[PDB]
Amino acid sequence: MSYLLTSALLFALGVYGVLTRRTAILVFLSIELMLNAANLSLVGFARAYGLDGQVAALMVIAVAAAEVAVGLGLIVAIFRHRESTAVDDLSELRG
Amino acid sequence: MTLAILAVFSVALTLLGFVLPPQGVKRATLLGLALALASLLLTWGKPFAFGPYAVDGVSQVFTLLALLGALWTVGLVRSGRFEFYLLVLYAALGMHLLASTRHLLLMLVALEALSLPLYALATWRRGQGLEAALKYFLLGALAAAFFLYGAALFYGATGSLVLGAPGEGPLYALALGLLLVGLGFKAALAPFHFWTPDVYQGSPTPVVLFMATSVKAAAFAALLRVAAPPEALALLVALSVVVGNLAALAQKEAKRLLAYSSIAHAGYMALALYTGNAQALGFYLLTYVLATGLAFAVLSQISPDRVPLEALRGLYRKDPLLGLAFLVAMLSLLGLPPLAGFWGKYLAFAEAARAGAWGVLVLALVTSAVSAYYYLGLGLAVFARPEETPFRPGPPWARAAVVAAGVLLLALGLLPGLVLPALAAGG
Amino acid sequence: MSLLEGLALFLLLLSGVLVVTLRNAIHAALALILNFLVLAGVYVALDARFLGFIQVIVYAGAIVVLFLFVIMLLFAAQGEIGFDPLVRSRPLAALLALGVAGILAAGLWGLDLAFTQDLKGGLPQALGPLLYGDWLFVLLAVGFLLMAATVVAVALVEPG
Amino acid sequence: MAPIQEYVGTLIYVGVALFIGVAALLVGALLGPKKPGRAKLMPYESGNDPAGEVKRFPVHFYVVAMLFILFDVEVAFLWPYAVSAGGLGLYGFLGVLAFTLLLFVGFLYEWWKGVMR
Amino acid sequence: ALFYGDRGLLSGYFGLGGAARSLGQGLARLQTGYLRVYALLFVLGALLLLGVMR
Repeated sequence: MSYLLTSALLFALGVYGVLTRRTAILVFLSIELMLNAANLSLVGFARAYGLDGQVAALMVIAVAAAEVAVGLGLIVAIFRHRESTAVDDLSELRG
Repeated sequence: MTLAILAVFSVALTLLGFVLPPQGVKRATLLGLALALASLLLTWGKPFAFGPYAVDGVSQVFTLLALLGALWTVGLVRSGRFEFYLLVLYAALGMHLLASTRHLLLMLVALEALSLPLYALATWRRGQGLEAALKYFLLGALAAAFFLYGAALFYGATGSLVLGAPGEGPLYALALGLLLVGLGFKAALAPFHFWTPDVYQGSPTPVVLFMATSVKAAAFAALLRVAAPPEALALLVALSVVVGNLAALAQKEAKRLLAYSSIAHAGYMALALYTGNAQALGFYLLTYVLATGLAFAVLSQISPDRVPLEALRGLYRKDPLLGLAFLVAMLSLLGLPPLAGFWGKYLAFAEAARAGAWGVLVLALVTSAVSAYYYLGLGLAVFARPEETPFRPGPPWARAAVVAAGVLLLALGLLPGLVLPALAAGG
Repeated sequence: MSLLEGLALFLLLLSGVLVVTLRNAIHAALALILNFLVLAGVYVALDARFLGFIQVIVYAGAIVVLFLFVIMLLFAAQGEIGFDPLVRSRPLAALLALGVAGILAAGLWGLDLAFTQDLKGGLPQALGPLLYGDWLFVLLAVGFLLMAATVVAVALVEPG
Repeated sequence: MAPIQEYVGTLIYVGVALFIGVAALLVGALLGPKKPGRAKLMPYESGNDPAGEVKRFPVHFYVVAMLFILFDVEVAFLWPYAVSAGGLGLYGFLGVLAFTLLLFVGFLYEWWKGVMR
Repeated sequence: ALFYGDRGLLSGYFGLGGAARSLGQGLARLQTGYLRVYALLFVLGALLLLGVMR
């Protein structure tokens, strides 16, 4: 029970991350922590309901990894000709 | 078997694209989709499970639509770099899988399979189109994260990763909601709508076509299999239908107009979900896809880059057929018999009342009368004076296509009693 | 258990705090590596060993290297660039953040389960039959996802 | 299961290695002459500045890094197969080939396009 | 007097039309274009749902 509670806390921290940060790369970094909060939960219950939550986790990791790759690729490709890497100053779409 | 053609084609084409010049990959991919559509038809109403992959009645209807939308968008594109055909193919596969599963881990993987190639397709490199991409991606990765977190709490509450396990007290209640967030966002039920106005505006028109039909279909596909509470729904629908129709008055640019509209439309479909019927919701989405598909085609033929309200004016002068097509489309989305759009609505509303949920249903109806403001704002604008704005005529190909679409709309308007028999649950 | 257990879970939370606080990107990421190590330990501790080793290999060795290479390529001389009209947003951020822990807490509190069911340490021995068993489609789905990831990723960066 | 004892034994080991590491560094650190900074501010080559300003670096490094993650995910999955592989039989092997060719398709895209661009 | 009255009423109905515009633009400036804002509104929203849900 302790661990599974901890995962929810670790989720909470991640949300605080996503809203606070003002650098694009660090937003994305925070997301990755959230994804691991999940994977822990998934294992925690895996001890209860046996074995499939392991395999679950492994697949989840892979999805995360894939989503890392494309996202960081994008972050790079957007700002590879300016270097004010704030996540605001995209104000140009609004009407 | 439909999966069979897509997957195979996808891999094969990957390498093939080096040999052929860019047009050959467009010719190829266009073909591929058409074959995938064929393969659906000849097995209509017969179901094949293999465990994970799971062909149902539902799947069949919603991927029928999704492939349609995808054919159209691949059609118009001419631009270089073999990928701007290739990726649309991929994404389609992703949606095929998405509908055709119930098992959550697969469902996540499928969501990424469809969402990834979409982020990249958001760039013809127009400066806006990087911003667009970025917003969608960052917000997307958050909703993704919720859907993953939701699944993990679900596994706790039932002891399965299949959807349709029993359920109980608080955790299962919670869990069932957090799955709704991810799926919800992809189809844009307010409040999760936020990206849909910016991204539709920023992204280049043909791409947006694909997104505004197919992605919404697919996302909804998966949404239906969730047992979504009648309470959750009441929130979602209300906010979607309210924010949708009210906010839409404020805008004066085509893409954004249709964007806010498609928050309202997500709301209207979401009524069907109360009891949940893919006869009702099936019908709805057919009328919605065709009409939006038609409408957005026309917008590509104007410019591939954002057009203000005025540009739509005078469409009847320049071409009569197109002027009528686009007209019919606009009324169909307003819901106004005896165009099919009314029937699509009517079936949905009927399921809301059948399950009994009144307050919501009233709001929905009131604000759909509101909707007539901006829809006539387009739909009539057609007949007024032309002004100086682009209007390249586009192919003979497409002209035939658009007019076909508009005829399929009004045909089912007078004759809905053709399709409804076989969009059924067991078929 | 709560003697040793307490320390390790404390470390996990602490490490979490750091990666969302620290105002230099690298220090942040580096803390996060310490996070995922601890977490790797916590995997091992819960009768799930294989997953532990994959946690380090993939998440802390692969993923984060990709993070770091990006943060070097373009600098990151402050992890909080922008003093911006949204500076007001710090207390509202902290407010909602608390909310999401509360609602999740509710769902998870008072839970009753079993912890009896023995995974068997989750060694790859016992994972083989499932993985290439009933999940074999999901695996291939994963595999397709990766292929798409590659194709996309290249096309984004290098105009191909 | 298998002994949790031996995982502990790793932790011990790590504690030893780290200790001897830090010990060596702390001896070295504390002993030595000093002359306060005023010109050891400077780095290699030409007085101050080692070479101009470079601001940006190529995508080369991104590509290499990105490859490694996706294919590392591959390897991760191929370990369970490596272990039980008489139990999974012939159907096993077909599972493996399918997966492998999929990641190999990935490979061929990045190979025919390039790792210097 | 009644004639002018009838005019008056009609402009009062237009008034409600104007109300809908007013209301309408109330939500539209909320699409600010700042990214961090949308993230904040998101989480608020997602909490709202999760609060409701029971």
